[PDB]
Amino acid sequence: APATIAAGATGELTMYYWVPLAYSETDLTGAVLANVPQSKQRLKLEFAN
Amino acid sequence: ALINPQFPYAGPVPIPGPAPTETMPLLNYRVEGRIAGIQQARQFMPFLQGPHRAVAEQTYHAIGTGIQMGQTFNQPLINTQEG
Repeated sequence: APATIAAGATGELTMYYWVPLAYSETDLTGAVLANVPQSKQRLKLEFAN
Repeated sequence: ALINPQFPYAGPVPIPGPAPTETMPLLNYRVEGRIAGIQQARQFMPFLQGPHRAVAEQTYHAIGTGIQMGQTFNQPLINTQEG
């Protein structure tokens, strides 16, 4: 993200987030069994405005 | 006690004593006592009889559901060694 965006300028930003279910790549505590049986998961995201 | 002769201790408190009063009498008490107010069967408390939990255990419900479905990739065929 640009440190500053001057008057009249347009800045481009990139951000990444990891939403964990499993604790880690080797510890599956918290992971979710989602076998394809059709009841849906919901990942709700509210963005800046 | 010591008695000393010839000054001996009088042989009594004698008859010259001054009877000061006849107020000796305790008048017997005669009485009827009645404690009879209507009693109502109940009292209110914050809590009586409870043995409150200091910690509970962890508790849960259960569910499963789904079907048996799969996408698979297999190892290639190989030359058989022996036998």
